[PDB]
Amino acid sequence: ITGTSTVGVGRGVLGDQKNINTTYSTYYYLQDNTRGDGIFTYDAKYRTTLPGSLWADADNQFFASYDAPAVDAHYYAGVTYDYYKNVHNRLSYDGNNAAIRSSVHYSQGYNNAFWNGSEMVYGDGDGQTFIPLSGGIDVVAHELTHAVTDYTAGLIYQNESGAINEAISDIFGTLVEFYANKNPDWEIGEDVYTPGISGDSLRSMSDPAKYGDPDHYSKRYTGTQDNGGVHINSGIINKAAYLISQGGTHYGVSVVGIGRDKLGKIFYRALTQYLTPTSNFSQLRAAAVQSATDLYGSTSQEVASVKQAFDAVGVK
Ligand SMILES: [Ca+2]
Ligand SMILES: [Ca+2]
Ligand SMILES: [Ca+2]
Ligand SMILES: [Ca+2]
Ligand SMILES: [Zn+2]
Repeated sequence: ITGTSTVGVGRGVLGDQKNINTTYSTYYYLQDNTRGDGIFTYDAKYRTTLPGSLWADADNQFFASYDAPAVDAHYYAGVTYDYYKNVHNRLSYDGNNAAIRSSVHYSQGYNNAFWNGSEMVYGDGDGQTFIPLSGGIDVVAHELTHAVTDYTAGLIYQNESGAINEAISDIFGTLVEFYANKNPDWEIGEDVYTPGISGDSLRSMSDPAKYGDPDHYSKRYTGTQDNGGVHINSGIINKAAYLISQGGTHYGVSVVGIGRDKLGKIFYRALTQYLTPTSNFSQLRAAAVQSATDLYGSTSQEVASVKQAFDAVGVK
């Protein structure tokens, strides 16, 4: 919509107060004109017809519980935008400041969130397994990273390339959580998962096996469920990225950690320069090694750590 850029205030899903960039034209809309060609948040109104209506508010105050998921979708989209721009010099998901669009209140009791090829979509959860999914910065950045992958490597969403596509989203979703720096960790979705249970999440990068995911290639899932295990086998790559950043000994193989910033650089470079739609795990290892070599040199600690991390998870 055409109007003036304004600044509203509201509460997110977890009761935290924040400012949001809005646009004024009769109503105050969730339209942030300060980043690229806009960040736009819509109301799906418990339906599945997308995008729904551009979110409109009478007074620029967003404190109703109905407002909360839209507050977070809009705000965390802006944080993720800032991360890619400030850290990777990437403008929006296509690298050309494409508008970022999100719809919240999708369906009824919908325990999931996803990128549909054109926009972000968040359920409200059923209140037991999930609360509104946009309350998790790692969930928002996970899903926006799928848009990044779709415009770069284009990793096919099946089998090994699919598990890479998943891992990449877990990695950058986690690096975005650390960038925003509110209770960061190496688990996925903990802020919005199971409000009755402390300390759990959907997935762990530091210990995939915690939730039944493989942490070594010899444990890969080779069946047909979950598109050949894209959310299951990502554990192998998640563990490798955790090792590259943090270090550790995993099945007897020791890895020297190089930290989050370097992990982010190496994997962003692999994603955007080396990976292709059909890349398998072994080709990921070569891309990450070539990335680390470009960035730090072939004799570097960084290259040696990438090789050790992939050895530790059984990927040659
Ligand atoms: Ca209001
Ligand atoms: Ca956290
Ligand atoms: Ca997390
Ligand atoms: Ca929980
Ligand atoms: Zn995903």
